[PDB]
Amino acid sequence: LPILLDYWPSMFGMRARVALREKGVEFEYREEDFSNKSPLLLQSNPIHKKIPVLVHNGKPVCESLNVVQYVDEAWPEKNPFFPSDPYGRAQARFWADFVDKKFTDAQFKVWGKKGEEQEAGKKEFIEAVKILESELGDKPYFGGDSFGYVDISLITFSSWFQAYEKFGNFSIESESPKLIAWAKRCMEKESVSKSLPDSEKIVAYAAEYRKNNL
Amino acid sequence: LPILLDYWPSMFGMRARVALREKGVEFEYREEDFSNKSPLLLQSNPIHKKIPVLVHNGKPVCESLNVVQYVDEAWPEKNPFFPSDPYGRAQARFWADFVDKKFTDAQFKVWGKKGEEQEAGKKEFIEAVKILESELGDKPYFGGDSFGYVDISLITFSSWFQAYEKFGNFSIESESPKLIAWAKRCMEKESVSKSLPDSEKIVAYAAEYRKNNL
Amino acid sequence: TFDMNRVIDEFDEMTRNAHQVQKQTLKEILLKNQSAIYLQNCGLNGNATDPEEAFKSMVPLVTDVELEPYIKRMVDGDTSPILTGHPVPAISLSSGTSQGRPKFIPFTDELMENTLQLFRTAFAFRNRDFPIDDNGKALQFIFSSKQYISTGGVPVGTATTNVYRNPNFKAGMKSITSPSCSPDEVIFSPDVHQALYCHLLSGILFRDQVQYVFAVFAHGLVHAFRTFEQVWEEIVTDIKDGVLSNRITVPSVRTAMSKLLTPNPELAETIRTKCMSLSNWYGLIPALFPNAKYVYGIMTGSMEPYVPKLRHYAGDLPLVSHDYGSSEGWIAANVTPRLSPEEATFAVIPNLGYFEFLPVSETGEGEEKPVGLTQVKIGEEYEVVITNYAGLYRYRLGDVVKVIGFYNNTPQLKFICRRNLILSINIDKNTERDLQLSVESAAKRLSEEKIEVIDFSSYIDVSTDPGHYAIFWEISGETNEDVLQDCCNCLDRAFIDAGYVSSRKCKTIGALELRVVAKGTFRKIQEHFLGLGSSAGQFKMPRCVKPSNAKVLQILCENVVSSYFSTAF
Ligand SMILES: Nc1ncnc2c1ncn2[C@@H]1O[C@H](COP(=O)(O)OP(=O)(O)OP(=O)(O)O)[C@@H](O)[C@H]1O
Ligand SMILES: N[C@@H](CCC(=O)N[C@@H](CS)C(=O)NCC(=O)O)C(=O)O
Ligand SMILES: N[C@@H](CCC(=O)N[C@@H](CS)C(=O)NCC(=O)O)C(=O)O
Ligand SMILES: CC/C=C\C[C@H]1C(=O)CC[C@@H]1CC(=O)O
Ligand SMILES: CC[C@H](C)[C@H](N)C(=O)O
Repeated sequence: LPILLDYWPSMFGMRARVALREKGVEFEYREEDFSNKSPLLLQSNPIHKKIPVLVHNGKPVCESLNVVQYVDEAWPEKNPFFPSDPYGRAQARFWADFVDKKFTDAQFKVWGKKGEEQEAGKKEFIEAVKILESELGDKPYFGGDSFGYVDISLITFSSWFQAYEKFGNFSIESESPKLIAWAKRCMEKESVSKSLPDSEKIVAYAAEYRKNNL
Repeated sequence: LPILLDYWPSMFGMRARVALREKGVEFEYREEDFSNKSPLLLQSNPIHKKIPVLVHNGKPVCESLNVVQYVDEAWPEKNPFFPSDPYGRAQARFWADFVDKKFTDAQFKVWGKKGEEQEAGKKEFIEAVKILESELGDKPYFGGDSFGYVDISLITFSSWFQAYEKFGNFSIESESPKLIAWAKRCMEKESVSKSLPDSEKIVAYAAEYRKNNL
Repeated sequence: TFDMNRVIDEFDEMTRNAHQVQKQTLKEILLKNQSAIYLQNCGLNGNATDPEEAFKSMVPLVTDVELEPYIKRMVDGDTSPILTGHPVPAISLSSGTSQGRPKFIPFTDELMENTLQLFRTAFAFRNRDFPIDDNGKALQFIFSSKQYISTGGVPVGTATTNVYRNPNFKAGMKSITSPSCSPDEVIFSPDVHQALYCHLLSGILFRDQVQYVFAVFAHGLVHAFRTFEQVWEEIVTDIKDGVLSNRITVPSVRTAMSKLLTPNPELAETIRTKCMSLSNWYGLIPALFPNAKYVYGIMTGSMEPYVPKLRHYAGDLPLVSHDYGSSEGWIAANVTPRLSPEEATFAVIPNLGYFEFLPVSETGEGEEKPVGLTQVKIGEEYEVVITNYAGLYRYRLGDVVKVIGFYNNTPQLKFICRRNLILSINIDKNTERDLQLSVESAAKRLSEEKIEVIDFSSYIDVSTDPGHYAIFWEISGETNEDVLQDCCNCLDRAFIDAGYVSSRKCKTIGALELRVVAKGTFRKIQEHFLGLGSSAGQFKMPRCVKPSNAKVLQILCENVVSSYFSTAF
């Protein structure tokens, strides 16, 4: 059974968790201690030493999105994540990059920072969620006619939504109800109803992060 | 007729041109004045305003790595950059992500900055060309048994090697020779041999950048 | 002591004497050497009264494969004498190949005598036609800046370099040329690409007294004026401020040029004006030194296609044809230099050797025996077979010449030739296609610099441990070592076979040495070959040199403008 080296509060590890659960793969979950990383984490990824890492057939796959694409290409029989068209997978890649970079930079600034960077990040976050709001035109999901690739990529920030709400002092739902509510449809799915830890714990965790570093 | 929005020194623009020329497309280049981003460009990426941009079917395709796999999916009959297995795909993508991160900033650091900044970037790229040389191992290329996906991805950095060598006042060859060595090999493909500008000029562009910001 | 009337008269007399002197030339070549081991297996002792006939009946025709082992016996630690005789001061190489492979040939001072004399005679007859000033000078695009020592401590040399670095070059040459614009050390500079730049700069230096524009070839000339089109602005800058360009990296020649410079602004104004008034640089040569009477070089055969680009350069200036012979033996001279390059013919000088010719008349080829030199028929076409002091005795060089006419009793010859061509199967390869591909592969690292690679060669060094390969590149100019060192790695990385792989990976054959040489090394090679006596089928240059190839090989070492051993591996 495929082995995930992961981190419970991580949204990215969640992306991999989502992908295997949506498919129908049976797998073993592993919690890494970055303070005392397990031998398989060091042996699989000797340079960056980061999660997630899925070992399937004795061959390691690192980074979250690279795993998600690895999950889709390895199992292409039931629920395909991408469209059949070159240009449609194109836009999903374009957008997974957007969620993964600037969206993830603005939110990291929402939960991991103070003062001007926080306010700046808040302005960014609402724009980015507004932009995401905008790409949807207004679309139930992202990646195909069902659950999809950039859905997977972003639905994991939904367990931190509560944390951004709290630390950023903003309603992502009053300003973009559709996106939070895009998350709450997807929350009916077991790949999101089992994979994402309680937002309460993430909220507690990220706050706790604020305590350890200054 | 595919229309490329490109920049004479964009390593990334070169990723696009190399990828397309590697494949077998007859296309047109339009050189960009980023002080005056084009009407069709401001319509392709109204926010990023960033190139390379390949326009097919009147549909803008953006981001360099994104564009090259667009190269792959757009004419899937002749020259594939990936091998048949999904794992091999994940490895090449994985290694595509690698060139994009510490590699690019480190070089950005070697030719764009100086002093305390420079040496950090300096040991960073020798380290990169070292893990690089380690994974190159023996293969004539990277992303499969022939010219690959990521071949396209890191080859275009081999014209800036001259800038890195002089401003860093280094020689990246005696520490990891097989990489630059692999590079002038890769220059024999008609994709990079006609898409890539002169290095003395590229050195001079880095010199213009440097003289402006001291 | 060079004089016009007496030298031509003795020449005239020598030429009608053609038979005495040819026949006597055979006597002294074998009197000098009745001791050849090769001749022992032919059964010679000399003298006799059927001596000539004895040589033609007893002494069988020979090839590059059969002369390769002996003259190779000369060169490599066996300082031993063989086919001609004495351990020659230097050794030779020949275009086309000894089966894709190297061919050595002996050098003695005699070949210097032939040189000094044939240039004595060629210059005299031409100064009869194109009189020069006794105090003037000349733009000689001539080079010989390289000297290598073969594995036994024995020198092997190019026809260029051995004239020029010979102890009798300068003193023998003083009277019959107008003095050289180039100090000898730039001519002999470890960088003749930069030196050719300094050679332009030198010819350009005393322009008004300069009496001719020279190269052995039109292509040498064309290479210079195509390059002169490229760099004239840069050149005006160099001579201008009193400071030579940062392009020039060797200290001896930089010592030479700084011994020559001071800040002078007026002429930059001038040169810019003239260089930009011209039509695609037509008539450029008289534009430079207006008062040179002639452009001189070999114009016939394989260099005919370089006559017009040069004509384009030469304007309306008369193009005079150079004479004919080499280290492998001088053959013919132009005593009527005023004739056009398409009516151009060269006449034999007899005491240089004993030459015999193969008639091709029957079909192709045709089973006929060789006839006397003047027993050769007018209008018909024979191949040249060479006997002299150079290690050739009744030897087939492999190329066809036409007898157009006679100067008195000595016959005028014509060349419509190119390649001495058949080939055979190599071992200095590493498929020719792999070697060409090798250069092609790393060279584009240079193409990044808006340069192109002009020519290449290669070598097997088994004095060393482990022995290593050497690749040589002729190109468009100066650049840094780091790309070159990168490039060496690719030559190595371009030899595609599994084999080169097994060894050097294990390391039993040493890391290939890329020794970057300078502009026109292979032009030195082309220039010596076509001018070489037999018939212009003389141009397929050999690509990699076994311990049996010497012409490119003296030119090999000393202008290591850079020479690097792979820092890979
Ligand atoms: N055609 C020719 N061109 C230039 N030099 C010639 C020629 N013929 C004879 N020589 C003369 O021979 C000289 C020496 O060249 P030399 O005979 O030494 O070289 P080599 O060692 O015999 O072998 P190679 O064939 O490489 O030149 C020169 O001094 C040179 O002038
Ligand atoms: N591209 C990677 C990098 C992600 C990343 O930085 N992840 C965090 C997990 S939340 C990590 O592993 N940090 C390791 C550390 O703390 O050094 C991915 O998305 O998996
Ligand atoms: N990952 C991107 C990086 C591209 C990038 O950074 N591009 C710069 C050129 S250095 C750009 O277009 N900047 C826009 C600008 O400076 O105006 C790619 O490969 O295209
Ligand atoms: C007698 C001439 C000595 C050297 C002559 C050389 C030149 O300077 C022009 C070529 C010629 C070489 C050749 O004719 O074989
Ligand atoms: C005088 C020597 C010249 C350059 C002759 N053509 C040679 O190449 O040897």
